[PDB]
Amino acid sequence: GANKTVVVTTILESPYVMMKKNHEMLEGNERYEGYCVDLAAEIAKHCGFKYKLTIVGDGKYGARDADTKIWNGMVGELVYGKADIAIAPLTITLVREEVIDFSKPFMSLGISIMIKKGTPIESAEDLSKQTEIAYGTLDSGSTKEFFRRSKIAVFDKMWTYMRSAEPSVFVRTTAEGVARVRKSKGKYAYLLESTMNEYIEQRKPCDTMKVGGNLDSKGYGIATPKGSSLGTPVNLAVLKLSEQGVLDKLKNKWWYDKGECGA
Amino acid sequence: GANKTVVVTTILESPYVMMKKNHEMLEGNERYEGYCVDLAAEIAKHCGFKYKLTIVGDGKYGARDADTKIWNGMVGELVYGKADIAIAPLTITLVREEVIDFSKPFMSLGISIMIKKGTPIESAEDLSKQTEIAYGTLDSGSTKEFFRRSKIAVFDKMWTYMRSAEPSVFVRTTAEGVARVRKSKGKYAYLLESTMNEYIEQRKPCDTMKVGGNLDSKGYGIATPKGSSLGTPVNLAVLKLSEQGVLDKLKNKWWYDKGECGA
Ligand SMILES: CN(C)CCNC(=O)c1c(NC(=O)Cn2nc(C(F)(F)F)c3c2CCCC3)sc2c1CCCC2
Ligand SMILES: N[C@@H](CCC(=O)O)C(=O)O
Ligand SMILES: N[C@@H](CCC(=O)O)C(=O)O
Repeated sequence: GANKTVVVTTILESPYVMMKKNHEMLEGNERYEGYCVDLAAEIAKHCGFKYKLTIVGDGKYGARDADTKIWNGMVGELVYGKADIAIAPLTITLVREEVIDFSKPFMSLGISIMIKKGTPIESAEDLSKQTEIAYGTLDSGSTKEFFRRSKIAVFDKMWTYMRSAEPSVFVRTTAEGVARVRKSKGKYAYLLESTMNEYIEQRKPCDTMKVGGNLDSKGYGIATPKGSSLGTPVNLAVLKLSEQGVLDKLKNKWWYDKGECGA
Repeated sequence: GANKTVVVTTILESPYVMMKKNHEMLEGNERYEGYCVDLAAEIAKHCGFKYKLTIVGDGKYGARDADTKIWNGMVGELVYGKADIAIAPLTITLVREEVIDFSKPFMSLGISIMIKKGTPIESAEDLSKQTEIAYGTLDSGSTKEFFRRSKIAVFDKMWTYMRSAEPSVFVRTTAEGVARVRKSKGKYAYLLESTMNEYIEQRKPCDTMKVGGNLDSKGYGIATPKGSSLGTPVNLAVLKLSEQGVLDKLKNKWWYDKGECGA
């Protein structure tokens, strides 16, 4: 019956969703800026809904605990009825597609390698054949799972190393992985999605680089709880925004117009 | 009730589906080879179905006639109940998504420019600012529609020219667009999807090139008639094949392992 305010789950991840410098001065949706802030606004406009942005409580993307089988992160928020829609850099994966609905992708990505500039690494193959430079991934998302599940020898070799490396190569947020790259003197490499990698490469201090090709190819989709009547209009909206070049415009705005490291 | 042989519609388009050299010697599905032949086999295996490959009668992707409102091509074949599934380089678009179901993409692409080697053209912007080199697109697919619908000035300028150009810049098949590039002495440029462009670039006589960036970003999806119970298992199969690197393997097989123009 009565339309209600749509509860949007998302995550603080640059440049998708960030607190404005002056957020303490602001209320509600106006506290945040970014690619997914703009995208939420476009989708809401095209679908005729009022919405509230909320940051996922546990600060995670979404993984199911192997013992409890409880979903955390934004996925768990959709699954347990805490949010109506996730509008974030949330990777489309088989295990997630089984439990939530995903629009067609609104952005493509692959897993990629971030280095401190001058690091003697060009590929995953380079990483796997050496021990001097540590490397790891984010917890509780699609990248860690990629390695954990991979039957490809190079990626199996990598996973075998990372899962038992000491101290831990895994980080809780993208910002911590980036900080580790910068602070580790070339002795840590970070495995993260190319979208995130390419953003950070254009931010001061301009000391990191994306090296080599992407290890996989895939995309982010807008997720809804399974069978939600939001799914259909939201998917049509993503296709429309795609076809109008709105998605390209937003990407240019937040990646390259914001570039700090040159033209 | 009783499972039946799934009727697959597809299109003869290199290197997705081609007649084997010795096809007259062969029967059924064995007449054809290609990326979508292999993909049909993987999907069928993962979904537990028997299938028949058939080439779309009219040799078109799919467009709705503005007066009759009748769909042609593979789309029309799904819509009118002539085929159960399309497994082809069929672009996910808003207008098609409204009338058929699409899996998540199994391959990404954008619109791109093919030139005869040495043609003084580097971008769509170059094409739009000149009259010496003609350019056009395929009929009855997503590329023509991109230009017809675009509010972006460069692409509106292009569309204005192409729709009234004499003789016609439009072609009935990819092979005819390619032949026109090769046979036109640098005086014709072809707008086609990057996947197709990149394949042809690696085929003898090795006289064409992809120039500049892609004009858009999108993907091919496996299409089913709207509400078909095939859609769910097929989508899960595409994600699984993606995540196993089967899609990457097939792309390498048909594009680059088949390369004729060097390493
Ligand atoms: C193994 N590889 C060869 C296959 C790669 N595979 C893909 O192309 C692919 C994706 N490709 C894209 O998202 C590219 N894309 N597609 C669209 C669409 F709407 F038309 F579908 C859009 C984009 C990016 C921009 C927005 C609109 S997402 C995704 C996959 C594999 C399964 C996991 C999720
Ligand atoms: N986009 C990823 C998070 C980042 C990563 O795993 O690298 C996900 O949805 O899990
Ligand atoms: N993949 C396109 C056909 C080729 C093109 O338009 O360039 C479609 O599904 O319509």
